[PDB]
Amino acid sequence: GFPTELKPGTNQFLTTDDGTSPPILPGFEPTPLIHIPGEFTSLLDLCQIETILEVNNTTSTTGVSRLLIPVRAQNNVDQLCASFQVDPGRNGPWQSTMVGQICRYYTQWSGSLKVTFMFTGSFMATGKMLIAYTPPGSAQPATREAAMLGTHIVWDFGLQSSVTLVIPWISNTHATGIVTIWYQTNFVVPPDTPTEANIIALGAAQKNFTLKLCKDTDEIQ
Amino acid sequence: GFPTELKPGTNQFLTTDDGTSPPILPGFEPTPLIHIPGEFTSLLDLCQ
Amino acid sequence: VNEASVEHFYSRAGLVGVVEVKDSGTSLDGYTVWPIDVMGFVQQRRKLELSTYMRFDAEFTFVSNLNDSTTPGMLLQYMYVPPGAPKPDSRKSYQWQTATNPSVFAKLSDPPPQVSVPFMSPATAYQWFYDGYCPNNMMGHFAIRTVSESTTGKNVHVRVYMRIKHVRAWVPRPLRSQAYMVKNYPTYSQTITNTATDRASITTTD
Amino acid sequence: VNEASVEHFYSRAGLVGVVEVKDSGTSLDGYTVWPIDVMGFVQQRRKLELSTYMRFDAEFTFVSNLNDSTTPGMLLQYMYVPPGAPKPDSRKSYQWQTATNPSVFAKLSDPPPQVSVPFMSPATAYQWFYDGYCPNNMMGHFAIRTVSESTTGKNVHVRVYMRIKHVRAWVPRPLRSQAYMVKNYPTYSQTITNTATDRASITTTD
Amino acid sequence: VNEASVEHFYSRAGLVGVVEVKDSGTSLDGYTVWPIDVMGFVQQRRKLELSTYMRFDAEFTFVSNLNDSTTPGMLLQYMYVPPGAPKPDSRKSYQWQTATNPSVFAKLSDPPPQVSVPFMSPATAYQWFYDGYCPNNMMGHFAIRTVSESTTGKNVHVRVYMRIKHVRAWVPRPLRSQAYMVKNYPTYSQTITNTATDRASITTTD
Amino acid sequence: ANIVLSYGEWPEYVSVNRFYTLSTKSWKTESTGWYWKFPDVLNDTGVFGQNAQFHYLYRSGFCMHVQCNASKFHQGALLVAAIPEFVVAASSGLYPDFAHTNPGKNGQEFRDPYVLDAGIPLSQALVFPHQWINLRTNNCATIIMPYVNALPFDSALNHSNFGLVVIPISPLKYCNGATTEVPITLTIAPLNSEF
Repeated sequence: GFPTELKPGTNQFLTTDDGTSPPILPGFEPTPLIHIPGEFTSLLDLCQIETILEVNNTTSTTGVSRLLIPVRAQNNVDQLCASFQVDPGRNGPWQSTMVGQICRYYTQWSGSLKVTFMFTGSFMATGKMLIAYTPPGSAQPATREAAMLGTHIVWDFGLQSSVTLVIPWISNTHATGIVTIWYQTNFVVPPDTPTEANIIALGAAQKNFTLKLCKDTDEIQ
Repeated sequence: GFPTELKPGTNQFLTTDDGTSPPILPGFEPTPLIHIPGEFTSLLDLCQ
Repeated sequence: VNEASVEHFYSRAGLVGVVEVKDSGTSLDGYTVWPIDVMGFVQQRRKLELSTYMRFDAEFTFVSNLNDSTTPGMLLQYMYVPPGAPKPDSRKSYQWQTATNPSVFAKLSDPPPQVSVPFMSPATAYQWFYDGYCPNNMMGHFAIRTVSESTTGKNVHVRVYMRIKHVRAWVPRPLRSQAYMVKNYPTYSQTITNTATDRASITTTD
Repeated sequence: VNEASVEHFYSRAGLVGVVEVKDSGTSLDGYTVWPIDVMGFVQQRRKLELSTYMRFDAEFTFVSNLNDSTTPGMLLQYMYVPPGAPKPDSRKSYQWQTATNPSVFAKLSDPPPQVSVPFMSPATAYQWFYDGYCPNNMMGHFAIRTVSESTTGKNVHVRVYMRIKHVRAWVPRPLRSQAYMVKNYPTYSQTITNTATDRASITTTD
Repeated sequence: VNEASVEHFYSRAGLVGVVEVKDSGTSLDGYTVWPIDVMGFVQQRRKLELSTYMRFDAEFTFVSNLNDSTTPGMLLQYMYVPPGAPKPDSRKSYQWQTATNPSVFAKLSDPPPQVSVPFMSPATAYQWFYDGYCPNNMMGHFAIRTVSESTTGKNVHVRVYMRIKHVRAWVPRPLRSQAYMVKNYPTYSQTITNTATDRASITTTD
Repeated sequence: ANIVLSYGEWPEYVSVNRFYTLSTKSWKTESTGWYWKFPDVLNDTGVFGQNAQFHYLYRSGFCMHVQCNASKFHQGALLVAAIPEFVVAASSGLYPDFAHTNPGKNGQEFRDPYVLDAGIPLSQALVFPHQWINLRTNNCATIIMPYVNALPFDSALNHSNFGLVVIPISPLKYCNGATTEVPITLTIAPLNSEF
């Protein structure tokens, strides 16, 4: 009522505040709304779309060639082919996907991920491959006989065209996993057929994923 | 109640605003109204 | 969660531009105009171009000060002109007194003025990309005058903050990897830069 | 729609006149009177003459300032005199102290004063056109004084804004195409001007 | 009783540090940063180390003044940066305009500003003792700037008060009898001092 | 087959509703891609061209199908995407000419596929209603597209609702003796058209 006394905090303007302001054009009416088909309301569900990953980030390779993994036939049976880390928010292969560009506007995240491989070769090409994942806080395997012990999955691209694996659970802030590709069996080819092929990486997120703190991004334009 | 704090927008005069002002002649009464025949209320019906 | 929302993504106040009215030295005038925009800074451009169609309201705040953080009690006038209307052109022109250009009066030593503006558009949403055939989405202007007869000799610095409410975004699109060059146009330089950092080999790591 | 209404057509604030009380130089006086009007500007004349009979209330706002947009703390007095009453004639005349001339007191450094006045008329409505046989519709006056003993030497500039509420218009009439010449009379010049722009031929267009 | 409570033991306001921004003499800068802490004074250290795990909220108050208890009307800016973010490094650097570093504006002649901050931690409680293998419990910083173009020549003294709400303590431990030497570490001197005063004999008293 | 409905909604409101087979494009080892503005690709052909150029207003949906014709000794992979409001930028007069902006029914070849000729990474052009073509799996792709627009009933000779884009990610390669160019064919079928 009438007997009021003012308290500390008066006459201050806080940017992170919401209140009431009078309208400047009373009586005006806006255009009626209609139904535009597409509509995204939650920002978190944009990370469920699977984009392509850039694992060929090596100097002397430019253009669109930095997106494919070359596999040959003369190569031996037991040796490494490619490897990359898991960190989305950090720099590297995960910089060309919608998970690793929306995780630069936040600070903390946790959950599981998803990687899908695809083979593009001739119809009459056969062979096998080995994919492994080393848990956080360990050493990269030196031979395929050691990567066979942990978590892995065999893949015969002569009978299947795409395979998928799921990381169990990761949580970083602001030492974090590794995945490797090994040869198991060579690459067989009939006469009058090319002896080259390529792979795609197709990274994505999962349904258990949260972001917890807002901050401005650093990769300006 | 008593513990109140003022907020931005204080002491400003906005032309396109409506509020309350005290009367200057309390107790005065105006002339009673009667029925003048013609009456236009909507401006849009003058275009017909 | 609530923090990973479109509603919370765009719900913050922030600077959009600084305006200074000069009445000293080689320039002796009392008025300054400013075309209101939403994409005057690069960071807000890359955050507002994750979508194509949007619809919202706006709230504006004005902070004004001298050149030495002093606040005397001189009077000032803020006027907003809707799109499709002439703008003032002199310290004491005729347009400063019109009943349809909403104006407000406040002093220099007072809590900052705060006003709200509705959704002004002849369509059902704003468009940042228009495939068909000086901001594109015209919204209005702000004319600021110091009410005085003769010159004053003191300059005034003004900042402005904008809050947006009731956001609605419809169709998404990827972000931008190339450097911005021109306003209102997506033209990019001829030296294409790779999106990802480089590495010595595909079988090496730290 | 709501925007195409008589209620919204006339519902806005706007300037009606500027008054300056001078107490410096060749003129050393402390008071100034102003006969309140509603048709002191051409634009409001053409908008108020779309009808013949009207009835409404009025709200008045006062903004006052020095000649350099400075607001010291000197005191001022605003007094309203109803029609049919003597008006002050000196800086410290007797009429400045009467219990029936509603007066108000306010300082120069404060939020602007705001007051309301009822519908003052001996008929049932105002008339802009009177076929029978210094405003015609007398409403009152406003006397403004600075409370002081001797002279001050500082001039004061005062503007006034009026809002009207509860409008009622009865019979319409066409607008005006000829230039205004005199107040309170519809006299027009002898060089009749055509209402429409000209064209080269009745069978041509652009 | 109610007075012998954990809730009332910690429920008071009190000084935590003094900050002075200098813009005169050999040092001409406009900004000053301060790492927020809770254990900057010995008495609050011995009262906060009766427990091991704690969880609470905080409320901060700012009182600012010149060097002669005078309060002119110059403007000032207070900004809080969350942990894991760059801090300003110049009078007019880029970080002074970001939409995610909550900032507030207030004048020098006004009631003191008052703000609240939530419980900021990646665990379920704060730890004063950590047996595993520049405050330890990082919470943020406070950057204070005077909004001006050039230098001012006037220094400003600022004090800060903190209130804590909704306290929760879990496991107790004995108090401290040795003198404090270093911050963030319990290192003690080599001359062990007895906890109790001395007496001439075990069979004597006064 | 594996038909994809863009955004999950059909438009839902004899002579002008029939299949239109466009010109065939040749795929080589060196190739960048092609694109087509879709409110205009048919602004010069059939009855639809006539009533679009005459009437002021226009609205419609579309259905598109892409076909390949190769053998089991060839290798490659393509990507087919649809982009609402596909604005084409110019590299460094700040003004692309008419040809790139409004190509005929034959379309325009991409200049810089990596940035999608608009400064767009092309590593993220999968949020759009896309589909894949692999030369060892299948040879077809179908897409439905409703009428997306802010203001209903817009022009047909001054607006471009969307665009269709085909890009080879993996390069074509073969062995000696084989044909050195697999053809690609595109067809359109207006659905729920109004004027």
